[PDB]
Amino acid sequence: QQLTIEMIADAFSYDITGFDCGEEALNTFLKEHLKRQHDGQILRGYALVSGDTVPRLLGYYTLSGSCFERGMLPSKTQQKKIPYQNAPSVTLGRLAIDKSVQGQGWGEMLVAHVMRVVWGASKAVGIYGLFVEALNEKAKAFFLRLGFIQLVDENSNLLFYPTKSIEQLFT
Amino acid sequence: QQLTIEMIADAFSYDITGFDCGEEALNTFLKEHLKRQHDGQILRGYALVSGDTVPRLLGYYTLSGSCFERGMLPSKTQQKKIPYQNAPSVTLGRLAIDKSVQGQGWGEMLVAHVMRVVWGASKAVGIYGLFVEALNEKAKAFFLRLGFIQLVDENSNLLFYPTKSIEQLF
Ligand SMILES: CC(=O)SCCNC(=O)CCNC(=O)[C@H](O)C(C)(C)COP(=O)(O)OP(=O)(O)OC[C@H]1O[C@@H](n2cnc3c(N)ncnc32)[C@H](O)[C@@H]1OP(=O)(O)O
Ligand SMILES: CC(=O)SCCNC(=O)CCNC(=O)[C@H](O)C(C)(C)COP(=O)(O)OP(=O)(O)OC[C@H]1O[C@@H](n2cnc3c(N)ncnc32)[C@H](O)[C@@H]1OP(=O)(O)O
Repeated sequence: QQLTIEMIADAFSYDITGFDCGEEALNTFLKEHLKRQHDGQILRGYALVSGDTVPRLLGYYTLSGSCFERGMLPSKTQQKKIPYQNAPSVTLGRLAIDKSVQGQGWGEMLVAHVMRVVWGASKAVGIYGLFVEALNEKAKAFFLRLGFIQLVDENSNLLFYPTKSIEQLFT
Repeated sequence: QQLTIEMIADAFSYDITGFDCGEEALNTFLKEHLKRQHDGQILRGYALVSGDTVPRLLGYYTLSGSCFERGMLPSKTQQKKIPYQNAPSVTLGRLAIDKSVQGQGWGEMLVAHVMRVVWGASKAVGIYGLFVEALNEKAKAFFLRLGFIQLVDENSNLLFYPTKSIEQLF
């Protein structure tokens, strides 16, 4: 499957009929809100797409600028380096892969693409890392295996991947 | 141009000894904290610099990713377009010009550069506009005069410039 990742095109001429990641909220979001919030500067959207005449959308993700409370950091050493109430961040608002193509590493590949975008962004604007709220335990284990660190307590869904680690990816 | 704007270089070999914008907190921050928070990915810093062998720094600013309460926006209609409690933003943490070159448009020129950077950033990551807390009434009038919007109430120092306005500039 020769799939490619792109920012969602202005025309949004994707074939999304039948898209189902197995979580209805993210299926509905793709259909109703992705493009409008992208054009409204609430998020920016990226799509994993096929090479058909009308490219089919097989996955997508969204990024928004954010910040989060310094106290959520597990390392009190890192906390002492943040001289303000909040640490700056980018939030992975949503990530979803279509059922037809799950379990092959496409989810992993989208996260790698996220990392490169956030890395580029971190050079121009202060971004201490990538923040994500795991939607459920299945998603949480997914992010933990990719190396995300746990914020707050051991049963919180708030995870974080530091820019310091992102830059190590692209040396 | 006589002075040029750049992201602060990794070596930070700028001559900052004589810098004085007239607010001691912003002078002290330049000297003690700017470069280390830039390297710490807390902010990214940009400087207005001369062309001497050791470049002299005549101004600087910092940008950090952020978000802010949707309720801050004055227009209840605009609030309905933001489907969450917080709107994504970039914060202008600091902006300062050395007194020797204040009143010549350099502050305005730095803000324009800010907007250009924020505009580029908004293409890749969702950013609803540029957030700033004015340090004092003098700074507040400066940003209002460049077209920033008053958030909360007429007596708050929280101001905002929407990406929608930035796009019209560019
Ligand atoms: C903010 C949020 O919470 S986003 C929430 C995430 N999204 C959702 O919950 C919606 C529904 N879920 C999904 O869309 C998907 O399940 C996702 C995005 C969470 C995971 O996407 P997937 O493509 O299934 O993940 P990915 O295939 O990268 O996971 C690795 C698995 O693929 C297998 N795999 C096969 N080939 C490869 C490869 N080349 N590289 C890596 N992994 C591979 C591994 O065996 C591994 O299996 P295991 O995890 O069962 O041990
Ligand atoms: C988050 C923060 O950093 S807010 C803190 C702001 N920084 C400071 O207070 C530090 C000390 N001050 C400074 O460094 C500078 O005085 C600044 C940044 C506030 C202003 O920069 P300057 O270079 O002096 O301003 P510049 O000459 O570019 O002014 C451009 C325009 O703004 C206007 N302006 C500037 N200050 C004011 C003011 N206090 N009231 C009204 N208008 C003003 C000017 O009149 C000019 O408009 P015009 O061209 O139509 O006449």
